[PDB]
Order: sequence, then C-alpha cells, then structure tokens
Amino acid sequence: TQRIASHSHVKGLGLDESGLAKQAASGLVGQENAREACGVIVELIKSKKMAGRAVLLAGPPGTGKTALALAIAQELGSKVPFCPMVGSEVYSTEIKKTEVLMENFRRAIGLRIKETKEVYEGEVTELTPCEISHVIIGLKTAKGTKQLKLDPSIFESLQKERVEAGDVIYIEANSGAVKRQGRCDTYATEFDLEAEEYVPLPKGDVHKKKEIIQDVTLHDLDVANARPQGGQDILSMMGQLMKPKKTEITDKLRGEINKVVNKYIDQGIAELVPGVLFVDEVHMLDIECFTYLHRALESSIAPIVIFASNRGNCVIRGTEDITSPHGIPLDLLDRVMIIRTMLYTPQEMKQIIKIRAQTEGINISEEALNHLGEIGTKTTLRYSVQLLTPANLLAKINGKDSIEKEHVEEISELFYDAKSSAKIL
Amino acid sequence: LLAGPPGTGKTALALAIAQELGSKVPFCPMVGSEVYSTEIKKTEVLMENFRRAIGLRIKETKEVY
Amino acid sequence: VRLQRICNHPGLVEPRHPGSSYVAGPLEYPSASLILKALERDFWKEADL
Amino acid sequence: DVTRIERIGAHSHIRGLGLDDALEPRQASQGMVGQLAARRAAGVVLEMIREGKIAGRAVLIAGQPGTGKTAIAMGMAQALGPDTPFTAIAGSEIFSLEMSKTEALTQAFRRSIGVRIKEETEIIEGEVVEIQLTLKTTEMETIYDLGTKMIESLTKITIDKATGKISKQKRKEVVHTVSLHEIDVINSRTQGFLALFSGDTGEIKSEVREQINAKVAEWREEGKAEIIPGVLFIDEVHMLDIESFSFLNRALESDMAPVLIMATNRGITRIRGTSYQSPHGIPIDLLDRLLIVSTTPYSEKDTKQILRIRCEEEDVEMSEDAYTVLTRIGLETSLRYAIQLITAASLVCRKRKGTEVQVDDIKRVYSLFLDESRSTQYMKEYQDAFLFN
Amino acid sequence: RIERIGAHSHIRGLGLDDALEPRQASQGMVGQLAARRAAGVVLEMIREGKIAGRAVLIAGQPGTGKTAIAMGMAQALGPDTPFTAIAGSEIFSLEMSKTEALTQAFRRSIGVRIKEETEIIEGEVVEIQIDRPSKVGKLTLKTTEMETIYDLGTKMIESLTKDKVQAGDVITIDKATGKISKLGRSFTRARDYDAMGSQTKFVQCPDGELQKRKEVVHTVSLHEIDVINSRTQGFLALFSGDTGEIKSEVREQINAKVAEWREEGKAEIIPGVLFIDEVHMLDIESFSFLNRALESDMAPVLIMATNRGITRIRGTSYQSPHGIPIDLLDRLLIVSTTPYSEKDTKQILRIRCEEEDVEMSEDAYTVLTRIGLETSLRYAIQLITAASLVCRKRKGTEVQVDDIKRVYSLFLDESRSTQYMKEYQDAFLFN
Ligand SMILES: Nc1ncnc2c1ncn2[C@@H]1O[C@H](COP(=O)(O)OP(=O)(O)OP(O)(O)=S)[C@@H](O)[C@H]1O
Ligand SMILES: Nc1ncnc2c1ncn2[C@@H]1O[C@H](COP(=O)(O)OP(=O)(O)OP(O)(O)=S)[C@@H](O)[C@H]1O
Ligand SMILES: Nc1ncnc2c1ncn2[C@@H]1O[C@H](COP(=O)(O)OP(=O)(O)OP(O)(O)=S)[C@@H](O)[C@H]1O
Ligand SMILES: Nc1ncnc2c1ncn2[C@@H]1O[C@H](COP(=O)(O)OP(=O)(O)OP(O)(O)=S)[C@@H](O)[C@H]1O
Repeated sequence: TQRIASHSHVKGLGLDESGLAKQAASGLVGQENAREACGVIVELIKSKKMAGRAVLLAGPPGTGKTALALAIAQELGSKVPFCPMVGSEVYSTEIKKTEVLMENFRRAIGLRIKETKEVYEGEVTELTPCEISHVIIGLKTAKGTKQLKLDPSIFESLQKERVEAGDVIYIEANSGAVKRQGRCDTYATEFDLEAEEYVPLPKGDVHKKKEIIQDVTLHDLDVANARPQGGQDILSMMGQLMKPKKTEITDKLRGEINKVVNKYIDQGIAELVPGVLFVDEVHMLDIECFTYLHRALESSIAPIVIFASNRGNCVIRGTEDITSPHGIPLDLLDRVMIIRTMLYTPQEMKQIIKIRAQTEGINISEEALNHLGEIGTKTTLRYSVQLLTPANLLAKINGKDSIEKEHVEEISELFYDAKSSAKIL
Repeated sequence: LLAGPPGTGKTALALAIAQELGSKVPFCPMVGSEVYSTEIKKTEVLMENFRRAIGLRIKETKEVY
Repeated sequence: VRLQRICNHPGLVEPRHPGSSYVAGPLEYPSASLILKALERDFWKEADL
Repeated sequence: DVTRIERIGAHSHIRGLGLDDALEPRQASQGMVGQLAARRAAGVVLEMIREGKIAGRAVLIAGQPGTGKTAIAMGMAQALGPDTPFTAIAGSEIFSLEMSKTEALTQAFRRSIGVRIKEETEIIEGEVVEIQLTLKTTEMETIYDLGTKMIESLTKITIDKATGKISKQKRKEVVHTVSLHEIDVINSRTQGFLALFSGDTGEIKSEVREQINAKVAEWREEGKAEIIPGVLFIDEVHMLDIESFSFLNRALESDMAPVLIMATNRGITRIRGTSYQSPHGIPIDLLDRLLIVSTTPYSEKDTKQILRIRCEEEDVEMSEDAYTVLTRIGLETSLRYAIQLITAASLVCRKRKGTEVQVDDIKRVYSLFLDESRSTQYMKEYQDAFLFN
Repeated sequence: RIERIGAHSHIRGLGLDDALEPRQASQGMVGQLAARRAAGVVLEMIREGKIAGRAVLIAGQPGTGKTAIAMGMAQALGPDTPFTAIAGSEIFSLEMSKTEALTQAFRRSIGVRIKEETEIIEGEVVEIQIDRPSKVGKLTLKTTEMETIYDLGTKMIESLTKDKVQAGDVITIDKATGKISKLGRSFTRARDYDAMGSQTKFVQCPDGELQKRKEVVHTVSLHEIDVINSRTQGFLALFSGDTGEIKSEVREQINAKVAEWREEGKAEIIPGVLFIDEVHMLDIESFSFLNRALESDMAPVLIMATNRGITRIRGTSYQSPHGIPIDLLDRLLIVSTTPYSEKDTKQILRIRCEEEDVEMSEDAYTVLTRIGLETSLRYAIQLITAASLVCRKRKGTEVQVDDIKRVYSLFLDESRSTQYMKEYQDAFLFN
C-alpha cells in the first residue's frame, strides 16, 4: 500500500465556506489564523490574474509551515502546478543559481495545449522509395488499405525501426515518430518458432486525427527549445551526443516562447494555468538569490511564490555580517506578505498525535496518548509522532494490537530527543 | 604606470598615445578585471593579451584569375 | 449494457492511449542577411597565412 | 476573461513617464504619480537616449526602498518603445558559471546596441496551381524559365526572383534590428544562433568582437546599417563586485556603449568583494561617471493616488474610508504592503459576496498578513523558539 | 578472497532474539544492549517499509560502536533490501551539487521490484537443420518428458546461427524476443565432436514442458531508472558516475510511473536504508535539504552516525549538539552508545581474535583488555594482529603477555606518541 510520509495526513486547509478555519479538519488542527490566510492565498492563486505575489510563512520549527504549503497544494489540486523547492537546490554545479530560480519560476506556470495528433497505423503492405524524396508505404487496417507518400524523414525512421512488410507500425506525423510494435497476427501461423512478436492489425482508420490536451509548463518549452530533440538533420543529431548539461536559458528564448504561448492563447488552443512555487528553507538562499528575486517577482509572468523560514535573526548567507529578521533581506521582506505560525498547546499536539496515529494505522490507548502528549510537551511535537511507529512495533512484539503506556515508556527510554542528547553531550 | 587621482587623464593619455601611433601599431586595451575568466587561467589571459599587442604585417602579391 | 461492457473489459468504455510528447514548431529566428556576411572580410585584403 | 502570459505585475500600471512636451511631469499620468524631479530627470535622460548621439552615459536612480526607482525604469522602458533596445538585468545575473562577470557585462552592453538593416526582397507570386513555369493572377500572367530541380518540392507558395529561394505582389522591404550580441553569437560558431536561446555562448572572443565592431562601422559608413543605441538597466546594482564596477568604468567609454541606468536603495555600505565603504555600494570612481537622480519618499496624497492607480489596474473598487485606512497603513508600514493588501482585501470582499472593498476587509487582511515590523516584533516575543538568533 | 578481515568482519548481525532483546554476545556482537535493541526496532521498521523518510542518529563517544551497529543492521537486513552506506564527505562532488548527490543517495536506497511474465522454451537440442541458399530450418528439442520439432522462421534461424547452437546444447528461447541462452551441454549428446575442441562439463536435460511461461522478478533502484531515462545512453553513467544534475521533471516522471506500475501490479517498492557515516561532515545546506528530502513517500530510512558533541555546524558559525542543526535533530531519533566495561572489552577482543584466528593466553587477554581500557579498544584490536605476527616470528602458537608488551613497545597509541612529541616539540613542524 501507499507509504506514509510526514505530511500524508494533510488533505486541505479545513476551511468552511466563509473561509474561517475549522478547529480540526482536513488533517490540520490549530493554526487557524495561518490557515485562513492560506485560504486567502488559495483564492489568490485561483483568481489567476496576479503575478509575482510572494508570501512568507514565519514561525519556529514544528509549527506546520510546510504542512500549510502542502495543504495549499491539496486545495489547488493536481491541475495547478505546485513546484516544491528548497533553498539549497539553487547551488547547482551546472547553471547559476539565478537560472535555477528562473527555471523553477517557469515550471510553476502550466499550459494545457490542445493538439491535433496525426496517426498512421497499419500493416505495411509495401514500402517503395523514390530517389530519396519519397517513400510510398501501404498501410492495412480492418477498415481498409491506403498507400501514402511520406517524407524522407519518416522513411529513414522506418529504416531505424526496421519495418519491412507485414509489420504493424504506428507513425505520428507531427513528431515523425515510427513505432514497430510487431508483425501482423496473420503471420503467426507461418512457423512453429519465429523470433518476433505478433500483434493484431489495427482496427481503426489508417489516418486518424485526434485532439488531445497536453499538460506542459513554460520550463518544458524553454528546455525543449534550448536543447532541441526534434529534427533529423545530422548537425542536431551530433549535438544530441553531448552530455545533456543544463544551460543558462536566455531571456530571448523565454520571450519568444512567451510570444508563442500568447499566440496559442489567442487561437484558443491553449489555456494558462499559473501555479505556485514553494521555496522551503528560503533562508538558504544567499544575498544574490534574494536580490534576483526582487526582479523575478516584478515580472508580469511570475507565479505565486511561497517562502518558509524558521530562523529568528540569522545572518543573511553571503553577507557575512548582515542580520535580517528571517535570514531574509529587509528589501525582500517588503515585497512579501508574512503569515505567522504559532506554537502548539498541549491539546493541539495531542490532536496532531492522534491524527498521525490514525494515518499510520496505529491503535493507541488513552493512557498512551496522554503520556505521549506529556512527552511532546517536554521534548517536541516531532519527537512524539516519531515514537508511534516503534511503539506499535513493540506492541506487536508483545502481541497486543494497541500501544499501551509501557510500550511508550520503553521506546522513550530506548531513543532520545535533541535536548536529552545535548544534556549527555 | 600612469599614477594619479581619478579623472586626471590617465586613460585619455593612453588613448592619445594610441592615436599618435595610429592603427598601424596594435593597441590592445584591457581592464584588470578581464583576467578573471571561467575558461582559462589569469596567466593565460595575460599571455594572450601580450600576444595580441605584437602585430605582424604580411606582404603578398596576390594573383587571381 | 454499459455495465456489461465494463465487466467485459474497461478498455471498451475508455481505452488506454499512447503517451505522446507535444511537438512544438521550430522557433523561427529572423535576422538580416548582412549579419551572416559579417567576418567575411574583403578578398584582396586577406593574405595567405 | 482569458489569462494571457502577461498578467498584473508590480509595474503593470506604468505606461510611461507622464511628461509634457516641455518634459514637465504631470502630477498623475501614464500610471505614474509624484516623483516630479526624478521623472523630469528620467525624461531628459530619455531624450538623450532617443537622440542617441552621446555614448556610454550612466545614470543612477537612488532613494529609499519603495520610492519608485524600478517604476521610473519601467516607465522609461515603456516610453522608449519596442524598437530601441532596452536590456534589463539584475546585478545578480552577471554571476554565471558559463562566463565571467566581465563577459556577462560585455554581453549585456552588446545586447543594448542594435543595428538596423533594411533589405529589398522580390515577391510577385500569387494564384497558381498549374505545373510546368507559367503564372496567372487577377492582374498578372507571366512565364518563367527554369534550369534546376527545386521545382519538385515546390510542386507540393512564392519564390525569390534573384536566387530562386523557394518558400510556401511586389518587391517589398523588410527591416531587421539586430543587437551586437546577436551578431557576434551568430558568427562565433557554425550554428551559434542557437546559443542566443540556450545561453551556451561561453565567452565570445575579443577578436570576433573587434571584427564585428569594425564591420558594423563599415556598414554605418556605407549606409547599409544604422546604429540604434539602447539602454542597459541594471537593477540592484549593489550586487556587483569591485571587479564588475571597474569593468563598467571603461566599458562605458566605447562609442558602442549604451546608456546605463542603475538602481540602488542603500546608503554608505560595503562594496562587494572589498572591505571598503562607499556611498551606494558603488566605488567613488564609478559614481564619478554617474548622474544621480534621487527619489523622494511619497506624501500622503501621492500614496493615495498610487493606491488608486493600482486599484484600477487590478480592477478593485474600494470605499473612500478604505482608501484612507490603506493610505495610513502604507505610510505606517510600506507602500508595497498596502499594494498587496489591495488584492488580498479584494479576495476577502469576494468571499463575502461583496462588490466594494470596505474598511472591515482591510482590517481583516491586516490581521491575516503581517508587515516586516509586526512580524519582527512577534519574533522578538518568541525569540528563543526561532533558530540561530 | 577479495573480502579480507575488515574492522567489522565479525559483525554478522544485531544478535537479537524474537523479542528484540539483545543477547550479551551473539552474531559477533557484544554489549551495547540498549543501542542494539533500538537498532532492532529500527530494523523492524525498515522491514515493514510502511513509514517513509525516517531518520535515526547513532550518537556516542569514539570507538563505542556506532559503525558496528550500522554494519550489523546491514547484515541483518540482508542483500535484498537496498543498503547504501556513504560518508558525509562523499556528497562533495565536482560532477554535481550536494543536493543532487543526496537525492542520488536517497534514490539508490529505494528498490523497484519488477515482475514480468516471460514465456521461454527450454530444451535439449537433439537436432538442428538449417537450409541456406531466405533460410529454412528445423529444430527438435526435448525435455525428459516430450520432444517437439520446430519449423524455424528467418529471425529464429538468425538467432540460432548467431548463438551457434548444436545438438547436445541445453538452450532457452524467449518467445517474445527470440533470445537464445544456452545453459551448457547435455547429458545425452554431451561429448561433441572428434575434432580439436576442448574439455567437457555437462548439465542435465530440462524436465517438463518445453514452454513453461514462468514469472521473473527484476530489481532496480530509483537512481538506476533516473540515470537510464535521463541521457539516451545514460546507462554507462551508472558505472562512471557521470550523471550531472538529473532533471527534477525526469524524477517526477519516474515517481509517477513507478506509482502507476505499483497500482497495475508490475512493480513493488522496496524501501531501503541510507547510512551517512560521519554526518557531521555535511554542511548546513545539506542538512536543510535532508529536512525536506525526508518528507517524500519515496524516501528511505536514514541512519546517521557522529561522535561530535557541541560542535560547529559546517558552513556556519553556529554551535549545535552533534554538528547537526536543531531542526534536523528534531526530525530524528537518537540512539546513544555507552562506553565499554572491562568484560565487554575482553569479549570483543576474544571475538576479534576468533575472527583473525589468533590463539592467545588468558594473561594476554587481561593485559590487552587493560591496554584497551587505558588507550582505546581499536588500538588493542590492532595489537591483536601485531602480537600474532610477533608470536609467529618467535615460532610460537599462543600469543603471550610478552608478545603483547613487545607490540605495545613497537607501536604507539595517540597518548604516548603525543607525549614523546611533546618532549621534542621543537623538532616537529608548525606546532
Ligand atoms: N496544524 C497542524 N495540523 C496537523 N499537522 C501539523 C500541523 N502543524 C504541523 N503538522 C505536522 O507535524 C509534522 C511537523 O511539521 P512540518 O510542517 O513537517 O515541519 P515544520 O515545522 O512545518 O517545518 P518548518 O519550516 O521548520 S515550520 C508534519 O508531519 C506536519 O504535517
Ligand atoms: N588633460 C586632459 N585634457 C582634456 N581632456 C581630458 C584631460 N584629462 C582627462 N580628460 C577627459 O576628462 C574625462 C575624465 O578623464 P579620463 O581620462 O576618463 O580619466 P583618467 O584620468 O584617464 O583615468 P582615471 O579617472 O584617473 S582612473 C575624459 O572624458 C577624458 O577624455
Ligand atoms: N538614496 C538614498 N537616500 C536616502 N536614504 C537612503 C538611500 N539609500 C538608502 N537609504 C537609507 O538606507 C536605509 C537602508 O537601506 P537598505 O538598502 O535597505 O540597506 P542598506 O542601506 O545597505 O543599509 P545596511 O544596514 O548598511 S546593509 C534605508 O532605510 C534608508 O533610510
Ligand atoms: N557489539 C559491539 N558493539 C560495538 N562495537 C563492537 C561490538 N563488538 C565488537 N565491536 C568492536 O567494534 C569495532 C569497530 O570499530 P569501533 O570504532 O570500535 O566501533 P565502530 O563500530 O567503528 O563505531 P565508531 O564510529 O568507531 S564509535 C570492532 O573492531 C570491534 O572490536
């Protein structure tokens, strides 16, 4: 079955119709103010007309900032691009961190493009070339037989796939892609033992045109056009042998792709679904990255950006002495809306522990739940929810189907939290 | 070395020297920041700029049909 | 009838389709023909090096 | 409505500098309010750019954060139009693994100078379906000789009369403005024009740059090309190194140098790469070459007018009391914070099934979202819980 | 042979009973009762593979046995579950970023179990006739139970000709691809020709039907799928390590397709263990990435070992308990290893002696355990081999106290070397 992760319990922000946060709903308890603000931001993303708007989730560790970001993602649904990111990911060996930030900005903007797909599929009845401007290929389906004049590119892809006759092939005219999916079924009976696989002949038309919606991001278009993989000319073929490094895509390519996308939007063949970029541990970005974000958020194309930071007066990385509130420069803090996450009361921690127990399929007695809540008050919320699985394992070893207080005590003694460990250090 | 406060005509004097020599003599202008390259070492950049400050003039009687 | 079709095979009600890439037309970059004639240099000024 | 790639960004309301013909700035016009002195200076700088006679002039827009320096730059870009090159970068973008800071600045400089070339083509063709070639058109009928095989593809349109180029009714003329960077990237490799998109250009050599400068000067003399000098905008120029600034010093002294606009929002600070303190994070030798335009903090009525312009840009109607409350907030916290409160309060009113932003909506958004000062205070109150203080 | 007696060669497992209770000395594993019990609980959690992205830290003084606990966990886990062990210094590459290296380590620790239904024909070749001018041919194969004559198509004829099949070969043929794999030469035909040839070793004739279908399980790691799917001949980068910054979208596609395979009965996910030894060598950026790399459902169990206490976090001036930032420390459970008593030290020395196959007297054991308590356990463990060699040079069979003292005098520990250095401090450079 599905593996249980640290956020598997969050299914939404748990807000009612008016946007007010239910005390406990959709796997979230407490943080009602932050959840309501995140609902407002969800409405902002769904409104779809504002670009480059940034929010900052500020609060000590354990307060649920990443949980709230993933709750926003759940609220939006899989349709809207949610790009998760960590501040440590900008430091790439191939491209400048500004390029990484721009790429993440571009893949948080999604496109749904309706494309007409031209398909030729059938049994190859004949394959006659003409000097090499032509290939006359006959294709047979259940509906009938047709012979088609195809480009040298499609012929030479057919030679790549090694289709001779009686072979069932699938040609996509748009991409010039040929698939030899086997030999026809009528030739299975030829031999007792033959070294190929037989497929029934296609039952549709030889020439089929199909309208399909493709989900792509602006980054997909940028990368495809900066590392072209279509086209069969020798020059591009020999460039395909290069190590596929990430390149610092220029603003000109992005502007050209913007023009193309605008044309598609005008033609009605595409719809823009701008999403959200989630940069967790934004404090890891250095001063250069923040100062670039200054410009990247002014763009009319930018997505909604969510930052999360748990640092209190950290030095800005790269500055070596400049202390800013959240490890973030003040000039960037002037561009963001700060959502603050507060610490949890013992009761909220107990509710969260019960929710995590339910998600991990663990039965915990009331005594055990109270003891674990007491431990979490003493140690941390994260420590307590981690004890649940080992405690359940010990309970199964004892042959009981529930976590009693003794199992929690045993696991508490076996393992330590940061405070106990620091004490013994 | 042309040493003096900013704006005292050092670059102007170097360009005046270039003018007094004419385009016949190769004048390679450079900034000290240009030695820092991601492709070659600073020593190679300096050596190359030394290379291109020495000019060679080739005389050929070019016949064509 | 629909339920019987689903019971026989779900591919009767919704087929599994091939997964395809989006073919984007090549980007046309326009520029003047005089740009390519840069670096040409005049014949009768190029010696034999 | 259909969402286009271009949406409501920070500076979408700015359509240009709201300047009279005498360059005197209108109080509010073309989406810009206030900054009369700075707008006038930007207008005279823009006239300098349009004239395009003096090369390598540098202007610095200085002021407190949120005083509209980037807004003035975007207004200048909108006034300049799409035919003159306007290259916008951030000071951070020159720190590349592909190229040195010097090379990044050189490319940015050569992306701002454009060479305009107009060509006469030959196109007469039209309504023809027959095969050999004779052509017929509503007003024309012609015959053409041919002694090559290109017609096979042409069978299954219009042709060039000179070279016979084939492609799917008079000579017609085409204008192409190409930047110097485009010229030297196209001519750096066999297929170097691809690097204009992939960025895999990697330190174009000084030899080819010199040759291309010479050829462009030759074209200018011969009348085949004219130079369209542009403007390079470096936002957050304080991110540059001392090496980058020293390069900018002498990069601006070429006759092929664009007009340089720089923006910075810091006082006397450390120059990156050094321990020295300089007025703008910029060495004094570069400031020596700069004309500095200072932006004044906005007054109450200027702030309210900016909020009005931003509201009508975002298509949100607010009450007058909401406008006064939001202006007080902006004067108390920041202009950007109020600008964002506008959108958030429109959303809150929308959830309410309302049509006009009220004071209660602004209060609710003020509660939900914090400014830097309030968040910093709440942080000070929980100082121990946060990491690495 | 290529595996010699390593430092942890004696560690065959955690030495726990069915109650996860540690036996004093079991599976080459002495003492560390509480730490071993915790390791057993973590091992059970790994076996269940139900909860993703779990982090455990083994913390203790040097020489208390954190790496031994990790090796025992690896041995008890078995070859089937992925177990990637790295040092924190290994993520500092010139090929890729630290985050990329950590992602690759994470995806090496997840295993994908792909079961496919093949249809092979396996038999003994008793006849093969190939006619060549399209080629014609006939092939007769037999098991112990049946014999069948196959009329060969051109593709199958080509496959057989490439694989040079004769009578007496035991071969398996894949019905889909026609791949010929020959398992040897058979009992009946066996010997082959009366020509040059070579020696002979024979296999058995297969039993049952020629066509036997059968289901085979193929195991890969997520990293292998990423590398193969990234570079069109990126497979050779699985050996050269030449995969620079695999794209995030490629990995998302891999994850989605693996989940799809799991839903459709093709793939089974085997969550493994990533063991970062000397995790204090990671910098703050790496720890920040680790924080969020553990939130994914495709995240292994993470074991970390560190002997630091109240130390600077690399890349920062901050002091934290284990050289690990407190936010990552709140994400993990801490297993503390206690120092060793006299009898635990003696038992470990006996186990190492048995592993190295050295007999030594009980007086030697007393002296060496005293030395280990005074100097360190590792130094005594090395004195084991040194003294065995000295005894063999002496032509003895049992290592006596005199050999132990001889090797104590020959080889120094840190304390005595540091003292002798302190005496001649001026002679050493850059003091
Ligand atoms: N209000 C909440 N309701 C339910 N689960 C929560 C809540 N807040 C936090 N959690 C969860 O408790 C665990 C710890 O919270 P995380 O969000 O993973 O860490 P974090 O503290 O948000 O990270 P930061 O950036 O340091 S605040 C995760 O399993 C979260 O899903
Ligand atoms: N003696 C001079 N006569 C005429 N023009 C001059 C003279 N000295 C400088 N200039 C000009 O005044 C301006 C400033 O002088 P520059 O030559 O640019 O500075 P520099 O002294 O050459 O180099 P710096 O600033 O000392 S690092 C330039 O436009 C020069 O051409
Ligand atoms: N052009 C300017 N005119 C007037 N005041 C300015 C100007 N630029 C900066 N300041 C002042 O400098 C303050 C801080 O500027 P920032 O750019 O945010 O950081 P900073 O100026 O570099 O200061 P630090 O602490 O040395 S990094 C502003 O709040 C202003 O008061
Ligand atoms: N049950 C055990 N637990 C721990 N160590 C043991 C155990 N049995 C034997 N050892 C010793 O552990 C040694 C491994 O090196 P040690 O440094 O002493 O411990 P370690 O496993 O490497 O952990 P660290 O990181 O060094 S504290 C072996 O040479 C054994 O002598």
